[PDB]
Amino acid sequence: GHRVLLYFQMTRMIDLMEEYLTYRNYKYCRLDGSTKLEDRRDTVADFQTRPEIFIFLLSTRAGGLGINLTT
DNA sequence: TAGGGAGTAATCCCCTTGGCGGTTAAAACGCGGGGGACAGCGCGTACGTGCGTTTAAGCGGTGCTAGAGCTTGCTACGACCAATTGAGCGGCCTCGGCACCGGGATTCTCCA
Ligand code: ALF
Repeated sequence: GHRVLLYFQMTRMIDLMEEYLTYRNYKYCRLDGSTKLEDRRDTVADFQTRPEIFIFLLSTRAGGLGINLTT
């Protein structure tokens, strides 16, 4: 039941990672420096709202600061 | 020895292209007929050809002097730059010019 944050230094890898995560059955969401600011609010609030999501795919720099991911 | 350039990838703002939907106005399609394209014809006059005349353009020659083209000397003036500011650009505001509409009046066409 360990909801989990994955940090990447490369954007192409977090693409490949969700190809793997969609080959498996893992429910995931994504935040990186290309996501637009309202999309960032929504994904952060989505992951922090509903326990259904398993993996937060998460960029090191854009996702590394300021936000709360305490769930 | 160190500073700043080379490499690279993430981050995030700007902006041009493309699609969806409607809807609506302009392009496409039809067809009658008219009148303008155009061929065919007559004349006449106006332009090309030819011949004799003249006129003056072009070539060979002489003489002159203006002025283009070059050298010299110097100082005036525009390039140059450091210090100063105010003219002119970028952003923001608003109101009045002008357009667009509607309906009543005058003009222009075309057929009788
Ligand atoms: F210091 Al933080 F999010 F960790 F502002």
